[PDB]
Parts: sequence; structure tokens; C-alpha cells
Amino acid sequence: ATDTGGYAATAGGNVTGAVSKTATSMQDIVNIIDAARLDANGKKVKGGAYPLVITYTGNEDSLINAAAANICGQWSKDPRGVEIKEFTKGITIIGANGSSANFGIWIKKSSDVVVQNMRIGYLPGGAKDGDMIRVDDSPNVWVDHNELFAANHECDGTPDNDTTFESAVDIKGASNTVTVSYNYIHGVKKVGLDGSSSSDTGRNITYHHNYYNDVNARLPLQRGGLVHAYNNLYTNITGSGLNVRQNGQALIENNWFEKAINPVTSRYDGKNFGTWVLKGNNITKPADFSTYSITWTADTKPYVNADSWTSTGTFPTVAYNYSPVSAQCVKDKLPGYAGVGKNLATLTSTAC
Ligand SMILES: [Ca+2]
Repeated sequence: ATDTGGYAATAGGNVTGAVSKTATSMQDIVNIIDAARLDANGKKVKGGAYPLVITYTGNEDSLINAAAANICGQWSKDPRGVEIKEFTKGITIIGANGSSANFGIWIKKSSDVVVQNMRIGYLPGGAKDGDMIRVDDSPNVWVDHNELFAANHECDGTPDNDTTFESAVDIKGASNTVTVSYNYIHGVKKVGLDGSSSSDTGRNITYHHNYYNDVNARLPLQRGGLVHAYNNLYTNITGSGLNVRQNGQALIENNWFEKAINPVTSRYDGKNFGTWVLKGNNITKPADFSTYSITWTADTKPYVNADSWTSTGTFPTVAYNYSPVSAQCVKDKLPGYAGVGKNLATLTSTAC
């Protein structure tokens, strides 16, 4: 019921007393959440009055298709997103098949929120934090079976030459336990941070069974804490992958890396290098780099790359229960389980 296969343990809105609602538009989602804060007497209840299961049936393909055709006109528009602020009764936002959104989900100071089967893409407002999914000061969040996409490209003359599009899954603050699973993330320059700054360290996050394709960096950009990445398929990484910083620890197991530049590294700070424990990935030694097109580059400040493909530290005993399939099975099967319209199907060895 509360098993996500990672550090997050939540059933979201699928609990006792849950109220099911259908949202046909972004504004409905907003109105529905607002109504869920009132008690039988019409007075607001801190954290929400009752649990919710919102089924989003909206479709914004027209907005998405128009944006895909004019990539550079997106960054300067107003950002669009539904905010889930201080809602702790339990909430699940699940898209209907055929559903789509050109707006993001921004979670702040909440807990026990699950967002599933949502196809989100080409969001406007990259220069004003137009994230697809943001988890801020929010423990027990599960982002599962979603398709997050844009174009892995940077337009000219954008603020900081970094704002053509914002991130897919940014995690920051006290979001102590989070699970990011079965997502199909493609065409994204900045996938997601795990800590917004050098001081924003900590958290225990699990990234499992995600399919990354044509992404530039931040898988994630980790600042301290623990990150467990297993059964992910990493292909066409154009910049860097898992960047473990501020003495963070990562357990990188049974993943498949292919056509990736700097898949596992610790760079951009020049100090306080993170560590990684590598085991069961398709790459087992430097000899495999050529086999899978793994390239390494240096940085202008002191850095550490896993070009020796050896463990550089340790990792505490993994709390939860999980059963990873082989890296080969991920490569062969994952694409059919990750994303939307897969009916939240999970990959087990039985299917390998
Ligand atoms: Ca952001």
C-alpha cells in the first residue's frame, strides 16, 4: 500500500475516506484542492480536510504542439503550474490515458503526494522557474510513471543562457524521502537537482526504473544526502549524469548506461567530492567504455570522474525492500514499463 520501491513510503490519496474527483483542466485541479481544505461547516482545516484522488482528464496537446514548433518562444512566457502547498491529508494526481498538460505541478511544504500517469511537456516560463515537477520541503512524495519532455536545446539570449526550459524533477529543501520511478524523461537539458544550493544538503532519494533519453545533465545534481539509483536506463546523455557533490553518497546499481558523457562524476565545486558504490551495471570496467560509447571530459576546477569505474566510498544499508532486475533486462524491457499509458506496470524478473 505504501511501498514505492524507494525511500518514499506513501499511498498518497489512496487511503480511508479518500474523495475521488475528476479534473478536466488545470483550473479544476486548483478549485478541487481548494475545496478539499474546508470542513463540514465551511471552515478551513490546516493541512486539508480530507484525502483526495484527482483524475486529470484534460488534454493540452495543442499548446504542447505549438510550443514544440517554436522552442525559443517559451522561456519568456508566464510560467504555468498547479501549486500543492501545505496539503498533508494525502493527495494523488493521476492522469487519464490520453491526458496531457502544458503546466507543471509544484509541491511545497506538503507530504504524501503521488503524481502518476501525467504527460507533461514544453512548459512556458523557463526563465521564471517553469519546472515540470518541483518537490520543495516535502517528504514522502512519489513521482511515478510520468512522461516529462521538452527539447534538449538552449536558445540564444536567454537569461543565464540556461533558461530555455526549466527542470523535469527539481527536489529541494526538507523533501527528506522521495521516490522518482518509471518516468520517461526525454529532451530535457536540466533534469533535476537534489538540493538547490551548497547549503541545501541532505535527503534520501531513490531514482528507479526511469528511462532517460537525450538529456544534458543533472541525473540528479546531488548535494549531500543519499541517492539510490537502480534499474534506470541512461541513453544519450550529452553533458554529465549523476553529479555527486557536497559529500553525498550514491548507490548506483543494475543500471544500463549507453552513449553518455560523464555518466558518474563529481564536478563544479572543486572540493568536497561525493562518493559512489557501483555494482551490477552494464559497465563493469573501463574496457566497457568503448563498448557502450562512454566518454569522459575534464573540468576547469578539481573534479573526480568514475573513469576507473571503481567504488569510491560506502553506502548505508538500504532501508526499504526492492528487487532489481539485471541491467540487460532494463535495456530490453524498460521502455515498455516507463511512462504514461503503461497502466502503472512494473518490471519484475518474471518479465525478463
Ligand atoms: Ca527549477
